[PDB]
Amino acid sequence: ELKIGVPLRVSYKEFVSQIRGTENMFKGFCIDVFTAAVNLLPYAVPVKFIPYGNGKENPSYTHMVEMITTGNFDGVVGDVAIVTNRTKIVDFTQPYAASGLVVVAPGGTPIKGIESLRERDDPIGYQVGSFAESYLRNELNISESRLVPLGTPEAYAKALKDGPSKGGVAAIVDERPYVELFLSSNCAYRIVGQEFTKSGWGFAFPRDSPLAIDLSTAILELAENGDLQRIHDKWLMKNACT
Ligand code: NA
Ligand code: NA
Repeated sequence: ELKIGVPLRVSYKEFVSQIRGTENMFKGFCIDVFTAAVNLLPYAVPVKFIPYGNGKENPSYTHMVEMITTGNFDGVVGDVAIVTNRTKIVDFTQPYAASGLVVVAPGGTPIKGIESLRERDDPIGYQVGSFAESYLRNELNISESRLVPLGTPEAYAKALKDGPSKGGVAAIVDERPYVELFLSSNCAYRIVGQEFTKSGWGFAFPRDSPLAIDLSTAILELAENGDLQRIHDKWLMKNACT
């Protein structure tokens, strides 16, 4: 029986959430893809889902994956970006979902994309517990003092409305999937510029886990037979702004 860490999300629960009144029961896009993939394997994979987080805010996804290395988890299943600092310590499947950082801002500001954001000294929103915090500091050398953690689409919307003057932000940097959910309920804001990273979401296992290999060929079967699209459309189909 594999102990599988699952992030205890407080927001964008379409991706994955703990079913209310349970410890070990989860639902969402990521759970459905995991389940569909495992069922395509020719051996049984018994699983216990173990919640990772205090349940008050989204957990550190990097610290979550780090629990595989200490042996606390046999695997992590969730909306987990396949980024270098994680791939060096655990083995991911190939991505089951496309992701990548975008800039979200109000229309017709000085923010035209990630480069404009770097040239300026405005405060930047990112999602609590995201790798995005680390990409901004280390890869793009953005100052720690500019970075504002936001937990939910309500907080996103408040931060963008208040703006830099009133303790909010000029823009938020976050993965496209959360930004698409955010905008479908908050059409006053837009993506400006393009995706400037392209790391997908994958299932995480210990270094040399054959599960990482096998599930990648399950993901190909899910892609071809159209179940990936079907499971996307079940959870994430939303009313667009344009
Ligand atoms: Na799609
Ligand atoms: Na549903």
